[PDB]
Amino acid sequence: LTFAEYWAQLAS
Amino acid sequence: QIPASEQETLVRPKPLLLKLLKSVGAQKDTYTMKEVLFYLGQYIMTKRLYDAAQQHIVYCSNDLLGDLFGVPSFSVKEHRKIYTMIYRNLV
Ligand SMILES: *CCn1nnc2c1-c1cc(N(C)C)ccc1-c1nnn(CC*)c1-c1cc([N+](C)(C)C)ccc1-2
Repeated sequence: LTFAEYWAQLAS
Repeated sequence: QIPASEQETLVRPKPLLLKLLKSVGAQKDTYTMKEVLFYLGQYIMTKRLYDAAQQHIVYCSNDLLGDLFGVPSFSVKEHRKIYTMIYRNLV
């Protein structure tokens, strides 16, 4: 994954 | 995951953390944990503190983020770890 993709998981 | 109730808990960041949050556009003095994470992520994106090959790996030894979190590095996969490092920078 990209950094953004990993970080986005914190949003859920 | 991390419980939704914890995600929308209201917190007040210490001055250094707050400075970091506002530097990427945050305007408030108190935030939910989710909001804090949102702006924190922006900070990391802009400074590209992640590893190019494995982008869940964050290197922050030479950054103010490292001073705050008190670690040379951490994994984005480790959500609870991240929450804890935040909880240690709250008023
Ligand atoms: C890979 C980065 N990314 N992926 N999905 C979203 C984001 C995102 C992008 C940016 N910039 C490019 C500056 C900033 C912040 C985010 C972001 N960080 N966390 N989240 C959700 C936990 C996002 C995000 C939010 C949303 N909305 C607001 C629609 C819920 C969409 C996409 C991303």
